[PDB]
Amino acid sequence: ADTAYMSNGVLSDTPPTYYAQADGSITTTEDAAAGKLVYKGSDGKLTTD
Amino acid sequence: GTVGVTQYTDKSAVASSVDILNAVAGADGNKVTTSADVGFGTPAAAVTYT
Amino acid sequence: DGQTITIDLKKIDSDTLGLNGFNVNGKGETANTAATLKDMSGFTAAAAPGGTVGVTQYTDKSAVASSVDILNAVAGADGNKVTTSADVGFGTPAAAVTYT
Repeated sequence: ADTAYMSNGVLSDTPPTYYAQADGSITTTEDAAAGKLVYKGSDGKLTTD
Repeated sequence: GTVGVTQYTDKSAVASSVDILNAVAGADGNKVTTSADVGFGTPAAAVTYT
Repeated sequence: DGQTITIDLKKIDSDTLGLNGFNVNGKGETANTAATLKDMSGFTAAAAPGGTVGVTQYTDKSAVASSVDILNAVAGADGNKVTTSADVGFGTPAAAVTYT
């Protein structure tokens, strides 16, 4: 059914969803007030630390 | 509804059968419904074993 | 551990020192820079009339022309039409409006 997706370390029904902001930043949610702006480095996979 | 944001998705993360089995075995107390099992259930007379 | 001395190093080159090509003589044609999206801080518009969510329309307002600018624009072309009232000399009483 294509309803099972690999998360970072768990199985979730949804694929990883990413949003691209107007200012070029990347965040998980539409509102920039939340989101904990996504980061990357030294391991790939765009982990949020 | 904010057009100033654009959604990107990372596909090709399709779950494999081994990954699903590992996930269901990871938690304790889950439910698995399968038919046409080796040994028991080989004739597949019944489907709902759980 | 932790008892160290720090040496500060700065990138020293033509760009950092400034002037990006001194160019004393001039008369030398130079290429432009890229779009530089970060600078476009004008009025944001979420219209996107084409429906593409991957595009965001940015408009740069405060480009309103002055009255003398409008007069220069209308005078530059030959054969325009200007309707006005309250003129100096003729039309000062402004009994009629449409002179053109």
